Amino acid sequence: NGLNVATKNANDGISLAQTAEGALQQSTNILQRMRDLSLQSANGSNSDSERTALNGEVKQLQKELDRISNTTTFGGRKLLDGSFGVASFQVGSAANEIISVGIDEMSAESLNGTYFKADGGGAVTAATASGTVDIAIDITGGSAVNVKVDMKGNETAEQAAAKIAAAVNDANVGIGAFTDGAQISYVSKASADGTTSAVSGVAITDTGSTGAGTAAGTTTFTEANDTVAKIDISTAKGAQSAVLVIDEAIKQIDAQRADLGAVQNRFDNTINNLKNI
Repeated sequence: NGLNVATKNANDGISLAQTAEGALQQSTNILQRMRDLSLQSANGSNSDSERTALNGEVKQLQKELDRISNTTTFGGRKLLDGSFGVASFQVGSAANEIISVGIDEMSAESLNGTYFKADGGGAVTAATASGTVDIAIDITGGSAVNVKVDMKGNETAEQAAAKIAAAVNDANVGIGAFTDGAQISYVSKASADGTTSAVSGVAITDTGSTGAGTAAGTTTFTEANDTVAKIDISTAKGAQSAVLVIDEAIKQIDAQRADLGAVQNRFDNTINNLKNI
């Protein structure tokens, strides 16, 4: 007795899981479109105006993520807004024989990523003499990556800062350097275990006594976390941070989808067993 009902319940569990998987497939594609807008905006040929327009599109996509999380439903229950929790499906003839389907919030606010930030200790100064600036980029768990810039000896502080920041970016070792006038700030990806910055320090030596000085270095990268709702690609720094947050958000949806896939197989097994009974 109860086998017909247990089988229907199981099949509803499958349908709910499929309903969630179809919604989350939409969300992943929206994040991919956001990630492409962010890579486009990071490009240094863009004016501020063009980055403002690309951010307008990202804002549309953020609203699409929130459509999906707020309207995705199975029967009378919302699946993705955080209110779902875990549904217990009664898939046996005895009381309290359950397969659970857990679905977490999947919205612009819940989706997030951790990265690391730092600011130079002070402004780059004018390079009044020609010669080399050495920058040592401290790789967490490896040695230093050493890069160089040649000052002509005529750079303003701002022009000297653009050159130092570009030497750092040209190394492509996981760190972005961004100017605001003569000041430099830094974004690094997380290390392999997610616990610290992939880059732990930036140390400048003004080897050639150019006058640029060494203040734009920093010993300290601190943990940062943004939700997908806080992403803003109207600056190159925001564009590059957004790519980092989006990779994490894609991983989070992927984990939820893999769980929903695996639960579908448990329901399949149970249905087969019930049939055999």
